Amino acid sequence: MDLKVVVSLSSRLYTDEIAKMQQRIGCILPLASTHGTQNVQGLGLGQVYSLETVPDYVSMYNYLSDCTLAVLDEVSVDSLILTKIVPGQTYAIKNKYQPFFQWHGTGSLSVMPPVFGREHATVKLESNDVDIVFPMVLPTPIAEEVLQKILLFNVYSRVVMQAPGNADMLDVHMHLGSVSYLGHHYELALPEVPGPLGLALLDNLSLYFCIMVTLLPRASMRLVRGLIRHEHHDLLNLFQEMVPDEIARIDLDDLSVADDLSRMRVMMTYLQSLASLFNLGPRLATAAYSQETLTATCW
Amino acid sequence: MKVQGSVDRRRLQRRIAGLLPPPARRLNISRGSEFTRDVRGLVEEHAQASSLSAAAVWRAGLLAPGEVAVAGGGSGGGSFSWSGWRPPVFGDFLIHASSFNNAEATGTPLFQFKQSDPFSGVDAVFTPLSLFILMNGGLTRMANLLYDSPATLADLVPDFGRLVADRRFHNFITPVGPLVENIKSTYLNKITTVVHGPVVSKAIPRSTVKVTVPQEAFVDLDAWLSLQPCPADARLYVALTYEEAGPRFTFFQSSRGHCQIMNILRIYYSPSIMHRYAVVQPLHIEELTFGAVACLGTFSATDGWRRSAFNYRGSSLPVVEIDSFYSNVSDWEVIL
Amino acid sequence: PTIAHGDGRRPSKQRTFIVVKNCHKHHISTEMELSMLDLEILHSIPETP
Repeated sequence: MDLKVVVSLSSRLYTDEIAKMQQRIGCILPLASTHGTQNVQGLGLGQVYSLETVPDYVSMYNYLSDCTLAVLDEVSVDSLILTKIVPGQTYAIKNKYQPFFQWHGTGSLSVMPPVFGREHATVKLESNDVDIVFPMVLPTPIAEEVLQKILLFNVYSRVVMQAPGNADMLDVHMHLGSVSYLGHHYELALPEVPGPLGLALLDNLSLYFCIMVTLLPRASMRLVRGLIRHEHHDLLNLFQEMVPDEIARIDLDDLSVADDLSRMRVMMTYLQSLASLFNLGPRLATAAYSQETLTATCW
Repeated sequence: MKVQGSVDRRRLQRRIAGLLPPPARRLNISRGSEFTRDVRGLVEEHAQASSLSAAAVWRAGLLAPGEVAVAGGGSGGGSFSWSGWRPPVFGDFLIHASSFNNAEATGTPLFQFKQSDPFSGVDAVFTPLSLFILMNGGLTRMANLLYDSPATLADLVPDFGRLVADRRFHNFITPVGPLVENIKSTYLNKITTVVHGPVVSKAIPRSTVKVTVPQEAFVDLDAWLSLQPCPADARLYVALTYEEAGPRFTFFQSSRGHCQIMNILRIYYSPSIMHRYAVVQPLHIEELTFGAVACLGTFSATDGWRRSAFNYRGSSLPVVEIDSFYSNVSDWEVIL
Repeated sequence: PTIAHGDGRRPSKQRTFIVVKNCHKHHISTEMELSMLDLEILHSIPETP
């Protein structure tokens, strides 16, 4: 059909803002609305990644999951010109993202919210008093490790200050710093983990995960015991051995039914949410590549 | 005397009427007329195989603004689509002449394992019988007839024993899809396949290739399980399994639904799972993973199965064929 | 240009190169000297032989 949007800007653009902008003439962008006439508002992620309010990872994933993505194609001060990304077609995307990861033919690119420093994901347009923020695009296997390692870095870095003698930060850094993949080694730039809670964009997700893991074994056994009938899964009775002696010791009588069901329900909510998160909802396949051209045929 | 104040209907009616025409469908035929031209117009699919001359290029219309060639090469308006027609995307493979047997069936889909050498320029692909070769009167005879000296394959992945014990063999391997064209050379063969689209032949002489799987591996999930309706699409899967014999590769096909398919899988594997996990070896951490599944695409149902007997070196092989398959590869899912 | 091949090798599409060459500028100087007595008697009409 026709797929294109021209976004007008308020004022003209300063020079070193135009060249800086040109440097990303092949990357992806999260839109606001599906119309061929839009302001600059709702085009990056600062709409949900501003500097005033605290960044929430989950708040950004809940927006990337349900939005429209597009590719830049022309940038010339007075207006930008992009093209939507709707299924049923093949687009051509040019890899340029400051923390750089070498792509391979026949992979599956995953758009993940920026976890690295802000300057490697954002571009400011001060002529218009607007920052545009770009989502991070990694090959699915890589993101699979980069999201677990950073999250465990959060945990360790918090608990070591909470309790000194639990571990050594040096065991944390040399372990989690490097991520290696497919005959390639990559070195993470870690976010230095500021102390107080809530001001870590991973703090919320770490809370979700840890509360889930603290609540799991209490409800697991109860759910196991209640199930058994004359006719049930053989495999259930089988795995009923696997659980440690410790958990099978827990007595359901001690917990009150109100609190018990509270744990049950909140834990199930946390599971249903968290497991969905890991799937890396916006994911797109790769068919071809060029290392010298930085071109990937994706869809 | 009114000084023009905007774009006018001219240059607008032209653009819009050409943008306008909708596809024809539901033409009425009368047994009196019984045949017409517009009937043919509805009929023709407009295949694109242009034949190398300048004027013929345009006549075929392979030179057309739309990704699909349109009639006459963009002169007419068109129908802005063809029932969601997406030209199949193709994958170009360069395979060592030893790993792949040229006499293989063309319908057979392919699998490539991820090699981990710096800047790998030659890759190693695997077909079902080949994977059966690696992981070690039935298949075995026909396989050993097709592939000899399995070390010629085993040296491709110098990590096989490590991955089978590490239960990570499933995650590396990516399927691609069915075979399309084949050129045979002494050193490195030229092979090309298709991913994410209708399975089709690219040869100038037209041929309709149908995906094939040998009968020992393929297991119809809906066959052995038995109101229920029959929908249009029927989906095919691969499943990898680490049994105490070894990694054992099979197949699965049904329309029953994903959440349902994972469940039927458990009841299917349960007795095998029991002895696998039983007294023989208790278990560590990584070892717990047992198998993995993937979705292989859509195949119109009620078409069902024919069984084609493949011939090689004076021996018969029983093989099932599924027609008009549409390639759509999905990722891997643990089953336990 | 390119060549057609039988292998499945990734095909190089149409290519094209653009190169720019620029100029260089060069300077030359010299100095000569003359006395004032010499330059002055170029101005005056001579009286005697």
